[PDB]
Amino acid sequence: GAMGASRLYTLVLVLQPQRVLLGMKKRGFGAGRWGGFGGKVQEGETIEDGARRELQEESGLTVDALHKVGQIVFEFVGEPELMDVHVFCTDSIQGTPVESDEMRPCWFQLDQIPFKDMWPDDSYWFPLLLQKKKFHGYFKFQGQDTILDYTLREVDTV
Ligand SMILES: Nc1nccc(-c2ccccc2)n1
Ligand SMILES: Nc1nccc(-c2ccccc2)n1
Repeated sequence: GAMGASRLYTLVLVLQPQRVLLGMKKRGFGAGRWGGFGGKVQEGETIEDGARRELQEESGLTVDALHKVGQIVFEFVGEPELMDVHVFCTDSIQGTPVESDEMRPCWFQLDQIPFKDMWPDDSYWFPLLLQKKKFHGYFKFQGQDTILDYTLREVDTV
């Protein structure tokens, strides 16, 4: 049948030449895991403006520009609505990261990416982001730990 309907999300990775900024989610879905900054796109809001807003809300940072790097669709067994996640990166940040209600930030050196405490899917697509390759992916999860199916492809244009 038809693909499930999806909710539009953004995900932002602050990626500098030697380090990446990650936030530990403090509560709720995905609590305890390190990852990028993001959330739901709002009505009338462009995707990139939503990405800027979520980054500012969750880390306090503003950015000059955001670069589109990928798109990932997430499906969770038992929930028919998908997450349609537009992934961005930036390397020019203004301000300092601050702990928010949602996220506790730390910088990680790029030879210390904490995959064991990140979402399982990050092990597959984060290496492509680091190579400056654009990608489309899909991950079907049972709960928060188990991947039942995934697809991933490098693309020329996100
Ligand atoms: N790495 C990962 N894995 C599963 C889900 C997500 C997600 C990110 C931003 C917003 C909503 C979901 N991210
Ligand atoms: N807590 C939870 N569990 C499973 C799925 C979801 C979901 C959230 C937003 C959009 C699509 C799915 N949320």
